Formats: sequence, C-alpha cells, structure tokens
Amino acid sequence: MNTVPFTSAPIEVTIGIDQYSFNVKENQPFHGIKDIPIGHVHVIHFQHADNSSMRYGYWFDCRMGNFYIQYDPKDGLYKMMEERDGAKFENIVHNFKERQMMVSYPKIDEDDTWYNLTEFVQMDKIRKIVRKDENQFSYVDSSMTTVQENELSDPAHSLNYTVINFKSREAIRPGHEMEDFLDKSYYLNTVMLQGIFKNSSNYFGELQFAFLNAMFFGNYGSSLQWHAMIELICSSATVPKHMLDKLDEILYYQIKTLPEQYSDILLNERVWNICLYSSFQKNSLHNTEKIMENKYPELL
Amino acid sequence: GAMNSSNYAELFNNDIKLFVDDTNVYRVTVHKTFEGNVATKAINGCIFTLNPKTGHLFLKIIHTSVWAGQKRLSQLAKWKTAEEVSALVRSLPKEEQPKQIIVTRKAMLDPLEVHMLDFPNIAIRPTELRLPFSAAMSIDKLSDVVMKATEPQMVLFNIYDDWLDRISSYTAFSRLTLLLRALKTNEESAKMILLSDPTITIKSYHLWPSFTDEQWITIESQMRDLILTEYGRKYNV
Repeated sequence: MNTVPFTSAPIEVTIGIDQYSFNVKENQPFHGIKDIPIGHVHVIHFQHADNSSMRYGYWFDCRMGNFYIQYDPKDGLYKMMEERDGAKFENIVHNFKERQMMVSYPKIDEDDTWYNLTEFVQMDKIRKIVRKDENQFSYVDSSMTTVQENELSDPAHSLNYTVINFKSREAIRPGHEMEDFLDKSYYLNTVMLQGIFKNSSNYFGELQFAFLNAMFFGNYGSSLQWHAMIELICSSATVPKHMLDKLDEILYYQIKTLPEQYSDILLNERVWNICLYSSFQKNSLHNTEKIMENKYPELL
Repeated sequence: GAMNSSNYAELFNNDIKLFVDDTNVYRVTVHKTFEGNVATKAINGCIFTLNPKTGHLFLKIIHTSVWAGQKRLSQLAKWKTAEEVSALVRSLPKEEQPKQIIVTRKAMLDPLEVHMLDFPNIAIRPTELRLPFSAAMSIDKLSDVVMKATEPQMVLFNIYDDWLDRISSYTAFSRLTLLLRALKTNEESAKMILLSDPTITIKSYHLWPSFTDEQWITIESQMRDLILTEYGRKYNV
C-alpha cells in the first residue's frame, strides 16, 4: 500500500481521494493519505472552503514514483510534487505514520467500486490527454477546456480528448451519407476502434477518464466527451458483443456512483433517452437501464 | 440562424440562396387491396429548389423507380432530397453556388448538412415562415412534367415568368406566395380565378397567364378574397 504525504494544510479545504472525501481545517495537523491501493490510478482532489469555485486535482499512480502534496502560498493551491530521494521520502512517511497524522484510504474489502470505475484507465493514456511531460502525474480542474471546445484557448492547459463529431467528414463516407449518419458502425469500428484507439480497452479508458473528470471536477467538456463516446456506441448497429456487455457494466458503476443531486447537470436527457429507448442498443444495456429507471426516472 | 418576418429582405439581396421544399418528393395514393388491407402506390414527385431573387426553379423530378426495394421511404425522401440538392450545387460553377440553402421543413437540416460537408461555407438554415411551396403541384405545367416523367429529370423553370422586367424580386416573391397560398387553400377557386378570361393566355415557356399590370391587381385582390373567405369557413369566425 502506498502513501501521499502532505507537508501541511495551511488553508481549510475539502480533500478527495478517489470517491472518498475529508474536510481539513486551516492549519489542522494533517500529513496525508496512507494505505492507497497499488494497481490502480488514483485522483487526489481539492475544493477550498473559501472558494468552492475551481475544484482541481491530480491523477497519479504510486508505482511511477514517490508523490507528495505541498501548499504553494504564491499560486494558492495544493501542488503535487515528486520526491526523487527515496530515503528522504521513506523517512518523511515513517515519521507521519508513527505520529498517526495521516488518514487511511478507507476501502471496504467487499467494495470493487474504484476498480469498476477505472478498469481501463491507464496513467500512460491520461498523460496523452493531459500534456505536461515533465511530471508523472496530471493536473485537471473545473475550467479546463477540451481541444474540441477550443475549435468551436491556451493549448498547454487543454484536455486532448479524441475529437468525435457525428457531422464531420471523419464520421461520414462520401456516398454513404444516410447510412453512416443513421448507423455509426463504420465510424465506431473502422475510424475510432481500428484507426485511433486501436482496441476497445483504450476507448473505454478514455470514456471512464472523461466521466471521472466530469464527476470529480464538474468539467463540462469531459461530460460532453463521456456522452459522445456512449452515443457513438449506442448509435452503431454493429458492435462486438463483448463491448456491449462491458459498456453495460461500465455505465452501471458510473450511474451507481454519481451523486443523486447532480443527475440534473451531469446527465444529458437526449443522449440517455436515445441510448436506452430509441438506439440500436436500446435492449443491450439491461443493468444500466435498470439502475437508471430506478435512480433517475425523472430524467427519462 | 432561422429565416423569419424580421429578416425577410435578405431573400432579395445579392447573396445567392435557394429555398428547398421536400413536401412533394415522396407522394402516394392510399388504396384497398383485394383482401381489404391498405397499401400505397408511389407516384412521381419533385424537389422544389427556388432562387427567390431570379425565379429560377430547379425542379428535380423524383421518378417512382427511386423507391423500388427501399424501406422507410418518408426518411429516405429527406436524404434523397439532400443528395439531389448537393449534386445540383456540385454541378454549378463556384460563382453560381448558393451561400445559403433555406429548408422549408426542419427535418431536412441534418440530411442536407451531412450531404454538404464538402461545402462548410454554405449556411443551411431553417425558416419560421409557413411558405406554401407544397402547392407547387397545383401549377398545371409543373404537375404535367412530373406525372409524364418516365425517368429522373431536372427541368429549369422561371416561376416568375417575365415579371422581373416590370417588378422587383420582393414583389414577384409576394405575388408567387399569394398565388400558391390561394391554390393551397382552395385549388378549384384559385384556378377558376386565374383561367376565367380565355382572352388572357399562358405563353408556351410561362407558368402563369400574361396579365397586364392592372389585371394582376384584380387577380391579386381576388386571391386575397378567396383566402379570407376559406379562413372564415375553416374556423367559423
């Protein structure tokens, strides 16, 4: 199990670690998070008590280095940093654990939620969507725009999600206009899966990362991306049976985890009604349709 | 965005534009089968593609053979419309291509946008106007060429005849919409008004009679009376 020590907590802040969150008071003696499960990506996120605007945070994988959080009083945020000195780091963590100044990653043994939400998410793919190659971790926040949103404005601070556009030459073969628009199998299977993502795992990885950025940071562009990747599958008459079954599980866990009170801003009525009731795949998402009907029957 | 009463004069400026009406593309007669079921028989249709500035009407005749072995024909009709409009634009020299295509029905927007991806600078627009282009098949010569066609055909008409020698395109469009609104409301009454005086003939290359300016004023008055009359009957007001 891995540890992300904090130098200190000089400002009052709600701290999230994956789907968990803790309040820290101004100058509370808090020195970080221990017992973080190895084998998954993680996200550690922040919402200042004094400005509930700008949720922000860091995607990281403890296998890739020793990471810590330190408040920067100049930039006014909690910053992730890498400690290159292994022995300074082990020595910092051992002290903070002995003085029990760390919270424990509070995983219930029976509970596969985080695995189910991050199954196909890979740090290497995150670092292509969020470009800052000098760090092994990735900063995301509420306001960051997508490359697609930037087309319709600082490229260094953008979310480089795969551009999906149903009314694009990429999506529509000359001479198959009606066919390709009404049945998006060509676009899903040849352009996106074979061409750009190479396999369904990378596609699901980006879908899952988009959802989590939408949920944890209220990142609007991420929400548009998550819905566009759902709609492309649901609008395709020809999808491998393994992909439909996996999509049903992915969406089930995403709907399960979504805060009950955010369905209004994080779920697109049109996409979900289309995907569950009108689309080619209207009968292929049994688990998702059941949790959606029982948890958000208003939306539908 | 959407064409309405507020941006009406735009139709008569020097930016080439076309209206596209798809109402008469897919046409059927509904009839009883021997077993007492109901079936449709397609009849020839047309795309009504009009330059409201010049009166040029690109009448693409839709022969029943285009529906053979096809499903979801009311959906296909929108895409066939968008395919033929796209082909027409591609056929024209650059300097004659429209800058805007206004569709009379919102259901044509996505089919036409998708067929026109190669023309990102052509604006595809809906309209708030209730234009009476559906009554195009009440014009005897347009109806005759559509019903006689034995294969796909495109026939170029000037729906304003020679009116532009005497009136502006705003006035010609107003006259055309009044004639079509009349034909749509009461075809029999409308055609009686137009053909009542046998001295006034239709030139071989014209659609409408050769009315003098003063005779158009009387005709236009009779068409307004027809429309108000039928309105009081429709609504009992």
